[PDB]
Amino acid sequence: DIAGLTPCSESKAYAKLEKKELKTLEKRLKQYEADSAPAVALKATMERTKARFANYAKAGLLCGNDGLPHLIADPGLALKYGHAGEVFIPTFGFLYVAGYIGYVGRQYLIAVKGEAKPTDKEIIIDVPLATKLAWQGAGWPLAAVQELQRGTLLEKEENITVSP
Amino acid sequence: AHIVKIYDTCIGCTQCVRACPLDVLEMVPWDGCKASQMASAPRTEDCVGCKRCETACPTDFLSVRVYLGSESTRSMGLSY
Amino acid sequence: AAAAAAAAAAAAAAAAAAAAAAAAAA
Amino acid sequence: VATYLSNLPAYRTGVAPVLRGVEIGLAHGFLLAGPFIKLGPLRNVPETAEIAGSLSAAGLVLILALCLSIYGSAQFPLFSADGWSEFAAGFLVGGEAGVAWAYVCT
Amino acid sequence: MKDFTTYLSTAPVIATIWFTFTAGLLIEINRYFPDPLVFSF
Amino acid sequence: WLRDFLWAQSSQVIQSYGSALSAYGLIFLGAHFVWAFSLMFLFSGRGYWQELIESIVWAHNKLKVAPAIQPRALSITQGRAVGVAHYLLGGIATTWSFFLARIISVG
Amino acid sequence: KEVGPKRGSLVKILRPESYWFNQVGKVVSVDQSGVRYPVVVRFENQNYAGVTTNNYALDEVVAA
Amino acid sequence: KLFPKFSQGLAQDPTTRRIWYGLAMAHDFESHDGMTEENLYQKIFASHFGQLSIIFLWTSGNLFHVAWQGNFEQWVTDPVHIRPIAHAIWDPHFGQPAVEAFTRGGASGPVNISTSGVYQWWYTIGMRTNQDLYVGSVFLALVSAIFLFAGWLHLQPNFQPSLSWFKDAESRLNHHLSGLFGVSSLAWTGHLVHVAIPESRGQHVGWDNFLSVLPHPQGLTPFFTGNWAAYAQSPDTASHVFGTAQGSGQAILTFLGGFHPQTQSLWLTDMAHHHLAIAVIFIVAGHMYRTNFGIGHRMQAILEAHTPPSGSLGAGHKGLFDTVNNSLHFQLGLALASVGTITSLVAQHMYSLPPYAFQAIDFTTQAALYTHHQYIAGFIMCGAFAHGAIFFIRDYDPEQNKGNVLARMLDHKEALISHLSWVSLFLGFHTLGLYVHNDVMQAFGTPEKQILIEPVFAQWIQAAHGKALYGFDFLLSSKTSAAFANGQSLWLPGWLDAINNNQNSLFLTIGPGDFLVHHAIALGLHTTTLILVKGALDARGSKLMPDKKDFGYSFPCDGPGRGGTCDISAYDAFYLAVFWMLNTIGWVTFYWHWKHLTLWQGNVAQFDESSTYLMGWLRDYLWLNSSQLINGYNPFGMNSLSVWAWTFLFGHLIYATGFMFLISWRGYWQELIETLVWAHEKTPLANLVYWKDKPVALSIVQARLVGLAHFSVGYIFTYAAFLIASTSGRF
Amino acid sequence: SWAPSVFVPLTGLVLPAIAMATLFVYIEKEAP
Amino acid sequence: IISRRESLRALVALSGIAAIVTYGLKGAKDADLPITKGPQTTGENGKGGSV
Ligand code: CLA
Ligand code: CLA
Ligand code: CLA
Ligand SMILES: CC1=C(/C=C/C(C)=C/C=C/C(C)=C/C=C/C=C(C)/C=C/C=C(C)/C=C/C2=C(C)CCCC2(C)C)C(C)(C)CCC1
Ligand SMILES: CC1=C(/C=C/C(C)=C/C=C/C(C)=C\C=C\C=C(C)\C=C\C=C(C)\C=C\C2=C(C)CCCC2(C)C)C(C)(C)CCC1
Ligand SMILES: CC1=C(C/C=C(\C)CCC[C@H](C)CCC[C@H](C)CCCC(C)C)C(=O)c2ccccc2C1=O
Repeated sequence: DIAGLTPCSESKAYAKLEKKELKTLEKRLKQYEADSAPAVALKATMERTKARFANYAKAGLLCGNDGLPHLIADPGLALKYGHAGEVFIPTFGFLYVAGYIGYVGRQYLIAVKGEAKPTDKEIIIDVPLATKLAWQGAGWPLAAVQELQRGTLLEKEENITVSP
Repeated sequence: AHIVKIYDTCIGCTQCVRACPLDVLEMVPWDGCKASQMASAPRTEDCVGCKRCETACPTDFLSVRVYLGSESTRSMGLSY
Repeated sequence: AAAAAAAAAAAAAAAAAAAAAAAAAA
Repeated sequence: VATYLSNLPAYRTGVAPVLRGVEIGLAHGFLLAGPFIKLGPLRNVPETAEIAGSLSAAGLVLILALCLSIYGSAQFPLFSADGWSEFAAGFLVGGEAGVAWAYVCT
Repeated sequence: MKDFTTYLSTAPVIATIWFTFTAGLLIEINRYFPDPLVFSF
Repeated sequence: WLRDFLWAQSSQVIQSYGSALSAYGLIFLGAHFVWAFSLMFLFSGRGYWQELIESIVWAHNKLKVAPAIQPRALSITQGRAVGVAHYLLGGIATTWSFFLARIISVG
Repeated sequence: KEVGPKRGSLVKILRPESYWFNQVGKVVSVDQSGVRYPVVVRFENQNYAGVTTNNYALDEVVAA
Repeated sequence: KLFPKFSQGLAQDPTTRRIWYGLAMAHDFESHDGMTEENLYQKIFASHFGQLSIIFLWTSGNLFHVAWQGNFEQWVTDPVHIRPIAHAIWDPHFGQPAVEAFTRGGASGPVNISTSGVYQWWYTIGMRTNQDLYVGSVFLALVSAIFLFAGWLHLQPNFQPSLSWFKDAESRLNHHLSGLFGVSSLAWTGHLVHVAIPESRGQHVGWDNFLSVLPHPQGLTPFFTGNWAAYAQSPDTASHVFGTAQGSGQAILTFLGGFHPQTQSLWLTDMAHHHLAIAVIFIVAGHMYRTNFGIGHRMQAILEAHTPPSGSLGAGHKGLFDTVNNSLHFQLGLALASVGTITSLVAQHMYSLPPYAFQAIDFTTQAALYTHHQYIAGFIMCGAFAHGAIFFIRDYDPEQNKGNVLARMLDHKEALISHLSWVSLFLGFHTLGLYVHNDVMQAFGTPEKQILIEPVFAQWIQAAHGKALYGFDFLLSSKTSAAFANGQSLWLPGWLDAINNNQNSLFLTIGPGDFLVHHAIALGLHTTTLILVKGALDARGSKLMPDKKDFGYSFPCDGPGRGGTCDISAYDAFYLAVFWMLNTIGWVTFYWHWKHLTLWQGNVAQFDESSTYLMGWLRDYLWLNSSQLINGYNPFGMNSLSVWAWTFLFGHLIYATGFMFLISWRGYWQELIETLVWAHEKTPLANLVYWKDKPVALSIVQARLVGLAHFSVGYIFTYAAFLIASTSGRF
Repeated sequence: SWAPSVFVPLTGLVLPAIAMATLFVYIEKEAP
Repeated sequence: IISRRESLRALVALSGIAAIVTYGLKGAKDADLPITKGPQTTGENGKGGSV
């Protein structure tokens, strides 16, 4: 109960919709023998389903008027009420991987311009070079903020313009 | 009558004249290049403005330049 | 036709002033 | 056909433009009444089927007669400011006659 | 076969190997971790 | 054709979720997307998109991630060829998923 | 004397309407005559016409 | 040879584009032959009389057809169940089932139900009888003839204004703020207090007895003494009946807030104190600028002197005044920016705060009046950037604008466009990606795996305005706060009763379907500005074409050279945005209509379940609500929706005709016409006929405009047919 | 009362046809 | 009757006069124009469903 909401372990339309889905799976399950793999598959679907509802209520996800897990994307309402795993943890779990791919792709382009013809090595990726920058870019925020302090991250007004 | 005006960045490689499908362009002497020649447009009455000249100029920020003006029966390319 | 003819007889004097406007401007 | 094109009044140069528009007027006179008199909005009224369709078709002739005179003031021994005005006159008088000639032919 | 390894190191071939890597990694994780809507512990 | 064909028979592709025909409901929205995606290519032209690339090569020049294979907008005939290819792919796969989600259920 | 830079030096283009404005290339030759635009510069960055070279004047052209 | 009297370069054109460009650059006064700047301003000034004389003839037309063919005197007595009438129908193409299916509203012949809602506006400003509407029609028809004659006389050489009369930005802005805005609103409170307040209390104040009826029982005595609360003593009660004296009340300037209980409209009394208050402020703000009397502010010393130190904004606003006063496209671009935002502000504040009686009960009126002033706002806002892009070509002077804030815009112009291109790309990735994620979770039968982010940052605002549905207990939902306790007699209890009513459109309750669509609106706002600000900034040149300013605003291309330059001009950069504009306003109006349909039907959960994923937009709003629209005519019969059924297919037809001018381009068509010229010049007996203007295909820039017009007209007529007939079909 | 059966064929058949004509003959005037 | 341009311009315009000023009253056929009829049975109901 943060913004008119309720815990999904406490709401009833959530549990009503769980019983709605398991009803649809079981009336689909009835057409098969109890040994048959079209019934082994559906009972494995249920145990993935029933554990999914158990795990969403375990994490304390917020339901509402429709009985669905609602997310809270604000720190200070997720840090305070124990919901940083909804948005506030994957907003840095993403931005680690995002700037990682950016930094590896940056370092591959920076370390290819001092060559004979760098356009050839954007077709033919230097795999012993590219994987070497791939592994060693794992501390990229530790390397970027040191490059941020110099002035070597931002190229100056050598950049190309039209008519300022 | 389209407005074709060329500029001093011409080098006189006369690729605009060979590309002009309407004989708008011709080559006049001019000392500001090694080839001693610069184009001229004495026949802009006949120009359609199809800009095959400035597809062919090598110089950066094209030396020949076509300004689409008011269209007569020769500028619209009409057999009728 | 009370207000029809009264507006028409008003439009007569309005057109006569329009003949004054159509000359005094040029 | 070089024989047949020298017959019909568009190419008869040796005729006055009044009689030229008169024959063109009646020829398109009792013919364009056909679709209105048969399959217009009054097919299924067996008294107005020949009245209103012919009266509409005479309205279409009136439109085409204006449509001719509009062309003569636009474009300019028929191709003249006067020969065309005699041509559109004969089309109006010849066309209204032919639409009445269509209603006669009942 | 050095020329054959250049072909394996072109742009679309590394793209279709790395995308089978990255999808195939996320497919195996989403098998052994069924339906991660929220970061649990 | 609007009522009795495209609206009455579309009621097996639009409410087919939760069933095996729900993949046809996705591509029905999927190809409605790709069809309309083509109109970005069929309407617009290159000399817009080349100038927009220059404005974002600028921000890639500024952060030293300027590529060596230089970004250009798609060619005139190419942006048309991309356009009719996404028009046909988005157009046909709409009718594909409309037909099959209809006729598998009611037939 | 020999006006312009040397035969193969690096250079920076300052013509604001050129495609290689604020951009670095190599001088290939400087014509020693009364030509308006003697300095011939070759680039790796090809333009929108695929032409990698252009003539420039003495004053639109700065070293390094 | 004679028709483009303004452009002799078009008069020498032997082709048929002479007709098309005689029409389309006839109001491009800056490019006519022999046009001077004194001749420029006089034709603009007379044309504004031409726009005003049309508007008042238009409004007098609305007053006439309502007074004659409408049922306003019948609608006054029962304003809920009786449907309004726009104008009666005489279409002789009708059939007898199409006469009796359009007779409705208790009328005699066929009629149109007015969805413009000018009855609710007229009923609350005091109109009660048809004789009061004919007088208003004859009045505006006189006033429209005044502005026709004024635009004629202010072109006559005795009465032509001087060139310095127009550039007096001091005296205009001093007169339009104080007189045109202040005195007008002061006079409108004069219409409210004298006439429109006592007409709701059941007291006829006409032109015969307005000099006999006191508006207030102790009138003009509190104004001259000072106790102005005497004007708010006995207001309209909570059991008032609009149009009668039953529980009437006697106050004239009350300050309540919230709504009238019957009409669910704004109170008439605080609308009187509203237009009185801003009338005082506009008159006071209308004594600011130095015209002729030695006091006031000079505009030439407020712009230039606001330059921040340490080079924050270049040279400040130095030198802008001669580039605003001399340039018209800068003045037009500001005005279309201002009016285009306070056209949305009209639309955003009339569904939530309906100002006219028995509005937000007539639902089709509410649907039309919101959607109208959103597309009207959409077109005006993209023209602000259009005439902003014409400014940089036709009017911009870099020597005049050395280092000001306007040139720093062109200086860092790639930082503007690339940061817009990041915001537009981030929103489009992560709004579409969430809907596709939700759509797949609906397709796999598991709605619990959806991404449903609760709109915290807006629910925090609604709770701060007094919505205790969410329980943030922050400011006005907080009963022990300060702002709650500073206004319990001032303006709050009407306002707080009006939000927490669940059945009005005042701060609707929002869920994650409203999270996703406001970001989609934010996508559509940031992308439409991306196209337009790029069209403004790169109007003078790019690296692809560094002399775009030499061609002008509206040119086709610069050839196939340099890789190909289709759609390079700033006109062609403006026109792409109209597609992304109609998309964006299409997204705001889909969301407005469907949240209001589910509100007015009652199934308010049918939105919030289905708005979270894009199939529910399709199979619950477009599929479900077009059931009675497309059944307007069928082989069983037809009903009152057939005129909106026909237009709904008519709108799809113009729309798809727009793709013909957009996908097919000019040169397929010019070759096709060359065969038609041959087949005309060789056909016997049709060689009698020959053209004057040579048939050529429509030019490249024209094909943009003609195709965008067919795109946009068919867009508007489609949705307006769906909007009117889905609302009024079930209502 | 007889108005909507008269003004509509004027404005819709007759007065546009005058504007179809006069605003066409004006188009192809040869300028003196 | 008419043979020049401006005589034909008058006759077409006057024939357009003579049809239309009659078409409003005498020329509205009983079977052609159902608007020029009497008020038939019903139709004046609400817009349906709800309000
Ligand atoms: C006090 C004297 C005075 C007054 C009353 C006016 C009045 C006017 N001038 Mg003006 N003028 C004056 C002095 C004055 N002028 C002087 C001294 C100069 C010379 C320096 C000028 C120079 C000048 C020019 C050059 C032009 C005008 C124009 C206009 C017209 C404005 C257009 C319009 O109707 O929009 C008025 C707009 C509104 C009323 C809407 C805005 C109001 C609010 C903020 C919007 C939201 C509330 C809205 C009203 C609610 C609507 C509800 C309901 C009505 C639907 C208007 C008639 C223009 C015109 O049309 O020419 C005649 C024009 O081109 N004037
Ligand atoms: C205050 C309003 C205002 C004013 C005065 C102007 C004034 C001007 N604009 Mg501008 N403009 C405006 C608003 C305004 N605009 C808005 C809101 C937009 C965005 C939609 C634009 C977009 C715009 C562009 C893109 C251009 C102009 C141009 C011009 C200039 C030439 C006028 C012209 O071409 O008219 C002639 C107009 C027409 C012939 C109308 C064309 C057809 C339109 C689309 C109407 C079609 C409606 C359709 C027929 C509906 C019927 C359907 C049927 C089924 C019922 C002139 C200075 C041009 C210019 O200055 O060139 C450099 C130019 O290129 N304007
Ligand atoms: C439905 C049609 C549609 C769509 C999707 C777009 C999308 C876009 N337009 Mg638009 N546009 C359209 C119609 C459309 N337009 C039309 C009709 C016009 C008129 C000609 C325009 C005119 C226009 C202009 C003028 C501009 C845009 C811009 C943009 C971009 C906005 C940024 C954004 O949201 O990025 C998000 C994009 C997406 C979410 C689409 C990507 C889809 C997925 C994520 C890609 C990966 C999926 C999958 C792996 C690929 C499969 C391929 C293969 C492997 C089989 C984006 C690409 C602007 C721009 O470039 O901004 C950056 C811009 O300036 N457009
Ligand atoms: C291109 C260009 C142009 C144009 C531009 C434009 C078009 C613009 C627009 C703009 C806009 C469109 C803007 C907007 C703005 C807005 C704003 C800025 C807002 C603000 C807000 C506020 C401030 C609020 C406050 C508040 C709140 C918070 C709530 C409550 C109340 C209050 C008041 C408290 C021109 C022409 C100049 C020319 C040059 C260039
Ligand atoms: C907490 C949070 C939030 C909020 C946020 C915010 C508010 C932010 C702000 C932000 C900002 C205000 C930002 C700014 C920025 C700026 C800039 C300027 C940036 C930049 C970047 C860069 C520059 C990078 C680069 C790079 C590198 C270095 C590495 C990687 C690659 C690349 C190259 C890309 C939310 C709730 C929403 C969600 C959750 C979380
Ligand atoms: C959008 C658009 C563009 C812009 C389209 C750009 C130039 C290309 C779209 C993206 C391309 C496909 C690059 C993306 C993939 C690359 C291979 C990079 C891959 C990197 C990772 C994704 C692996 C045009 O160039 C164009 C030209 C002519 C008419 C219309 C248009 C047009 O509508």
